[PDB]
Amino acid sequence: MFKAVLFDLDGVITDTAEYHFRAWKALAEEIGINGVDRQFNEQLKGVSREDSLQKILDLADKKVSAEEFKELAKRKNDNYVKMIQDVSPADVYPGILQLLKDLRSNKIKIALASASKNGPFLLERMNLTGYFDAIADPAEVAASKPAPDIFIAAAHAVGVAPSESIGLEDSQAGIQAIKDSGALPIGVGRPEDLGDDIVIVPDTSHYTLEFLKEVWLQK
Ligand SMILES: [Mg+2]
Repeated sequence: MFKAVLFDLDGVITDTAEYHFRAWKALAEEIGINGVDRQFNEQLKGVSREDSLQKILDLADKKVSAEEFKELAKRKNDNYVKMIQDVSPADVYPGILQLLKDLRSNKIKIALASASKNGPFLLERMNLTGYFDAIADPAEVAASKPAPDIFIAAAHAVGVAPSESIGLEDSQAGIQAIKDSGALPIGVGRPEDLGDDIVIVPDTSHYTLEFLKEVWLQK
């Protein structure tokens, strides 16, 4: 059987998309840039903090120093961290808590493979820390997704090779990172975004222990 499951956070366990949006909108209002509405915010999902800020500045052809750029990015992050104080167990995606319970009762290892600097905090707020055997520290990896580094670290941290593991992801870059690690990917989303050479489910309610076992069998 597989010996471990390697979880992304955003888009698999939960999301904090409403909070990132309110933070960028508040920042744009403060500095007087029109146009940061829900539809525009779709261009910021999956994009780095610094690329997101540049896209906002480009709405007004605005030019800033390195020091001003750093301060704006810090203000947005400060507001984002204040707002995620209200994350709770209600924010866990459908199916995820049952999957965690079933993996733990079958002695299958569980690891977080997320780029979030707030990963341990968010798991504590959702009451999930007791299910996790390890959290890969994104500060200690050399390269981000689609590089495999974070998935290799997550598997190693629970004492397995990536070839013994399943990885769960909602992004094309994450799926590529899983493939290149040697783990088996199962995506959540649609093949237009994720590829059509991997198994995909439409939402997280479909991630059950029996479905993972069927996928591993067919491989
Ligand atoms: Mg994700």
